[PDB]
Amino acid sequence: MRECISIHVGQAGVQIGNACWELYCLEHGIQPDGQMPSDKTIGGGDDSFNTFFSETGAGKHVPRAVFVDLEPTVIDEVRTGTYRQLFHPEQLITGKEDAANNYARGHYTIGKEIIDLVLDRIRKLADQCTGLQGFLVFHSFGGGTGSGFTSLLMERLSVDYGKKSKLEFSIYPAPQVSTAVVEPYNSILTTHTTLEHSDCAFMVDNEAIYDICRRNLDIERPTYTNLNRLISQIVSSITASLRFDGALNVDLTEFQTNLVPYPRIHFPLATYAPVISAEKAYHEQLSVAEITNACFEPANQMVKCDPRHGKYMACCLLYRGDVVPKDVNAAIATIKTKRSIQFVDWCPTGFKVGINYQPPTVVPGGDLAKVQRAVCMLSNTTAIAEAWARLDHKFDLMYAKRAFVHWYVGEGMEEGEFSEAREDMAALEKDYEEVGV
Amino acid sequence: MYTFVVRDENSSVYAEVSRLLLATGQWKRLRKDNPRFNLMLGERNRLPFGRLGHEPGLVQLVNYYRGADKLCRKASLVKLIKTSPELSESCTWFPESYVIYPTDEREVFLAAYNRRREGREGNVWIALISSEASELLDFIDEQGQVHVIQKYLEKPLLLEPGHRKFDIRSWVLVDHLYNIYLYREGVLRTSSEPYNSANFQDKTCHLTNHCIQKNYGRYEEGNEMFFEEFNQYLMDALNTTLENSILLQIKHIIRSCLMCIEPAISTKHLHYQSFQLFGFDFMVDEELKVWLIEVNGAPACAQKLYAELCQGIVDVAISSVFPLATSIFIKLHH
Amino acid sequence: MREIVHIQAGQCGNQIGAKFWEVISDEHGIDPTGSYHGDSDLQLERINVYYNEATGNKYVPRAILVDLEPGTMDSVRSGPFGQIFRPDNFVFGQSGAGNNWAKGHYTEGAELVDSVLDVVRKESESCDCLQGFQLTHSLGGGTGSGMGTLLISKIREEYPDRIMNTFSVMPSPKVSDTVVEPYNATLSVHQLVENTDETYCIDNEALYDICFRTLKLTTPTYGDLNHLVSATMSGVTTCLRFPGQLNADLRKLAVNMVPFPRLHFFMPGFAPLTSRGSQQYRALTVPELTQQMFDSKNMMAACDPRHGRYLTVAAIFRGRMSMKEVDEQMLNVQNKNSSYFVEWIPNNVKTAVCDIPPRGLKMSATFIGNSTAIQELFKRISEQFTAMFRRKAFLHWYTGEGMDEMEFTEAESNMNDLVSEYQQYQDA
Amino acid sequence: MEVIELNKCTSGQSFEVILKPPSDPSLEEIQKKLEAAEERRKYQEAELLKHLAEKREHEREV
Ligand SMILES: Nc1nc2c(ncn2[C@@H]2O[C@H](COP(=O)(O)OP(=O)(O)OP(=O)(O)O)[C@@H](O)[C@H]2O)c(=O)[nH]1
Ligand SMILES: Nc1ncnc2c1ncn2[C@@H]1O[C@H](COP(=O)(O)OP(=O)(O)CP(=O)(O)O)[C@@H](O)[C@H]1O
Ligand SMILES: Nc1nc2c(ncn2[C@@H]2O[C@H](COP(=O)(O)OP(=O)(O)O)[C@@H](O)[C@H]2O)c(=O)[nH]1
Ligand SMILES: COc1ccc(CCc2cc(OC)c(OC)c(OC)c2)cc1O
Ligand SMILES: [Ca+2]
Ligand SMILES: [Mg+2]
Ligand SMILES: [Mg+2]
Repeated sequence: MRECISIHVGQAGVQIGNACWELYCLEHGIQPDGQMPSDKTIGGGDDSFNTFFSETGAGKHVPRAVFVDLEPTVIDEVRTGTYRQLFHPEQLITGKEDAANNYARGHYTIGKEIIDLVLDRIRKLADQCTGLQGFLVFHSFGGGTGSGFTSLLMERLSVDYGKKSKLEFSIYPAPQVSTAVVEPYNSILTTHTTLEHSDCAFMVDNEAIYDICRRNLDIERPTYTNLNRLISQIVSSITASLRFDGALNVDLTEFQTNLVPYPRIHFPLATYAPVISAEKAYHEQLSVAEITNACFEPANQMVKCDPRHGKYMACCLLYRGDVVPKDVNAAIATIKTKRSIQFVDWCPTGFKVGINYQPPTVVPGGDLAKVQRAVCMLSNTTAIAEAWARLDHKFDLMYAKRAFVHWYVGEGMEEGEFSEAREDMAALEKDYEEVGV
Repeated sequence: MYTFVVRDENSSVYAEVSRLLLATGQWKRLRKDNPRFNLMLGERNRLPFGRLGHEPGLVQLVNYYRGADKLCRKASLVKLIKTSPELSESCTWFPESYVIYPTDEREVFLAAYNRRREGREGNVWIALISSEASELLDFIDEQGQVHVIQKYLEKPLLLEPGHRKFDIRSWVLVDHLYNIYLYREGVLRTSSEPYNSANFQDKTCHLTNHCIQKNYGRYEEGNEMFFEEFNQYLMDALNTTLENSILLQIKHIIRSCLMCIEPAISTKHLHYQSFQLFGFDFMVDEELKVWLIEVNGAPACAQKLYAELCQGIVDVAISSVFPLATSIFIKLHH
Repeated sequence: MREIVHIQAGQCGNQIGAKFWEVISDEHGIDPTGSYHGDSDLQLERINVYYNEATGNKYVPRAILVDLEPGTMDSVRSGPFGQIFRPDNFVFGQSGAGNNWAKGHYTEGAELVDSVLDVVRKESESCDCLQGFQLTHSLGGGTGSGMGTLLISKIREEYPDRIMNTFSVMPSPKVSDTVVEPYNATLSVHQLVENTDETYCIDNEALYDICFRTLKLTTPTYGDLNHLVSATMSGVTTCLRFPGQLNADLRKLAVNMVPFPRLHFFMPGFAPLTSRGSQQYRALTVPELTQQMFDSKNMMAACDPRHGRYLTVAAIFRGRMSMKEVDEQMLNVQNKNSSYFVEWIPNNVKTAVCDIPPRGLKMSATFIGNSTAIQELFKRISEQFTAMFRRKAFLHWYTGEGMDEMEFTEAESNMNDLVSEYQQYQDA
Repeated sequence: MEVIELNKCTSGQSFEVILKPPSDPSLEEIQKKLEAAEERRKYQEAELLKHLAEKREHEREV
């Protein structure tokens, strides 16, 4: 067994972390106080769930997580919330004044003052690990902490843990639930600085999740709580292979092997189905064929784009619930003849499939209905580059007038970093264009 | 109001379309780079499809289908017909074609060119026109542009008086629902000099474009014969109608082509919607068989029909999504 | 960043400042003695931003009251909520500035500024994390204008990494104390352009026209004008004072509102516009709020928004209403008038909703616009300034206090520059 | 068409289906960039305090 440490940075990462660890506790039968009656080996073990939980002599199962925010408002709600007993006080790290939506302020001004404290608290969990394999980092692209501090942390982890895999869960900025007009700036800057330091990154466009909540959950104006519970389902699907018995995606290195053949193109598209409202009084359960086919409708993707106009480099199907291989292959054969699924010539046309028999768990009183079977598809398609184009155009529009650039220079950043980061994004878009057309 | 942008200035079709929209009093034009639009009349090439459908509070429509180029490029149109089971190789309405690159299907093309020589039958091809293969291969590598080698229709239908050749142009509007609307008015783009069975360099009687001609204008105004006259000629000359002898095949070809690509380009469940106007170019041999020559993704209309067609585009494609306050189209059902 | 230090200087500053503390104290449920007799905990969640907590469950405004003339300050202590202020925070001189900017900035005010800075330092030391300062003041007199900018320069010296926000009342011949007001305003604007991060331009020309043209007040008083100011001031601080999704602070506002450091002069707006006493019975609908707040008739700066372009906009809706309908109504306005918003700043209109409505209204909306049409205000001041300065009229009042004509020419040119900088982005 | 490497267990099973075959900076460099930015901040704030110093001189002169 090899442990994984989760790092949650800024508001978006912290609040998504709460939703994920809440979901993990329900999934593994861990109570809010940390007790796990089904664990018969008290105070230790090397089970699959020990990848995410360490154990105390008193039987407490404690997340291998560190929460970091440059301001204390959000993490304080963890410190006082329903799951306060779960974490150890040293894993919740707060400053007093945040990054003010400024990448440079999070990276240079305030980050430099707190980076060493965080790395020491991270080192505290790593010393508790017999086989630490790497980290899962949750953050927003848009926030000053989510963008600026994360990139600083990511560069350091490469120095202190050069041998460990680093996975990202990244919240892509959307105007519908956005926080700042400068979010395109922070996105390009953080992507450029983090790119060499991430092995695999799952982007979640707040636009996609917002519309899924409106369209399928029947929620007029989704809250962060609505969005986060849905995101946590997708994260739990993606991480289930690390926490449960199984043959597919059992270590972080396997995410790179299975999903990322090129290092820079390491942003797999996630598609999840079915999303069903709890309020819906009558529901017809969807079959393996229906939910698998749903994996190729853009309206179900974490990022809105058109895979039909790109090429695939890898594709994993992660089912949970009542699914057998026979039904999966029958669905795949049907879908293959009817949809536009082009792989690149130097990769095989094939799906890696994993099935967990336990159906997805839903938070009591949440908005997601219990379903008999669900699937999360992770495909590495060039079509996700559409999100880079969308983001880079907004960056170009403001930067042509140097709008807001003074707020970054004022924090010690040179204007040249804007164009370096943008040129890297220009290179990234060109990389996707080669592989894709 | 509704809003729209104009990003293709050289488009005569949508220059009229935008003009008509303004005249309603319910459509406001914006600048190229203003993103808060309801409708985009986008650029012919590198149109930014990845930026559409991400404006909250805006239903966005564009006048092009992403992926439609695979039907509107000669090299890709051949590839699509050979490789799509829905079309087959035994496709009976497309001339034998082979992709040839300037440096691929050159060994495949010459092996069938021997069957045309060992059988000693008609062996003329088009790329310019020649009866010997290696004559224009010297001209294909001469340009450094991927060319298509196509068997030329040696026995075309010829109109009298004149013993002339022609090509039929059909305008097809596909809306956001992927309904296929054939404009009821077509155009014959006629040759004015008589067709010579052995004057391949004489391009005026072999290539029937409106530019090459402009005896130009002798038999009909602008080398354009519309369906009223051509139908009458077929009645008098051949004892048949335009519908029976030609138009059934044309609607079959249009339906077949657009059904083949529908799964690849349909915007049924997309975050943005598409429509597009197509121009299909057809040939008619002497036994009244219709052949598909090319599909135009950015077609220009005929001068007499601009007003009616452009009003139809606004009718069925644009107002169908953005309402306000007989049909000229034949719905090709499926 | 949680604590804000409030400073009100001179007559105008102290009167609108006192009215502000009356209004938000009522909203947070604090009585004149300093005791909380409210009912919702939302009133207390961010009460620390403006109030220090005192012995015996008493909340004390973090406010410093400054005047060179003892008069208005006595009016405050005897005013309705005057008891709540910390007595040591009253810092007053004896002679007054006489509507002379030079006396406030260079001679009379310089003598008192240090005593104000000591009170500022004492309030800052009690701060867990001071986020910045807000000043209320007029630009047409001498104390709030001349001494007010002197304090701002001094505070930036001692707190260079803190945000400076001002509520600056603009002089108007329609409400005019003296002929030298364009001189005082032009000298103050020169300071505000360099030493504040956010300035709300409260124009007495607009406050009068609203009272006369819209509210049907034939001869409006300062009391009628300040009713509009306190409602706007309550609105623009809603997000600082209440628990929200945003969790807003002065720095995030400056970052997102100000694309270029000098262009930080905001045009505020309010809807619905109401006169004192006369109550409202018909609540506005979300479409009505949106249309009114963007209407020039509701702008607190006498500028036509259709003569410029919005660089950024911040709008705060208060009351129980459909947040979906607000989103559809804001999207409606930007989409039907996209020509008046710059296309090179994506998503430049931000909207927040607060459950708690202000007193007397069930639905209300406050508008903060960074528009290039604000140059109309500066051009108005510049024309009045030049009309006198070309004849060096009334200048002896200032050369007698040590000022040189050169200092007037420089202030003139900087405000003209600010004017031309706004025009640069209006056409871009 | 071809199903391979099928593994089973009590929790579930995994496999692979093939439809067609195919055809870092150091610690020193980080600490130097973080402190080059701080120097740029010190210089900008020193320039501010120098400008504010000139203003105080002018206030004395008037
Ligand atoms: N899905 C989701 N997105 C969030 C959530 N909270 C914030 N965001 C997104 O994060 C972006 C802003 O970054 P934040 O994480 O809020 O800011 P930060 O990381 O705390 O850094 P600071 O600016 O210093 O506060 C916005 O685009 C939001 O859409 C959340 O709870 N769920
Ligand atoms: N295989 C073939 N047999 C007979 N005639 C042919 C032919 N291929 C092309 N032609 C003739 O050549 C002319 C031009 O062919 P083509 O359609 O490729 O040119 P083009 O694409 O410039 C016309 P458009 O203006 O619609 O784009 C047609 O009018 C047609 O009559
Ligand atoms: N809106 C408003 N404006 C005021 C008020 N008092 C003064 N003013 C304006 O401020 C200018 C006079 O400045 P004043 O505050 O009296 O000078 P100070 O006391 O030395 O700061 C004039 O242009 C007035 O129009 C007030 O109570 N409300
Ligand atoms: C496009 O412009 C933006 C502007 C402001 C913000 C955030 C800060 C912020 C918003 C407020 O909402 C109106 C507000 O209320 C007045 C506030 O006050 C402190 C602060 C984001 C933006 O993207
Ligand atoms: Ca155990
Ligand atoms: Mg934050
Ligand atoms: Mg006065």
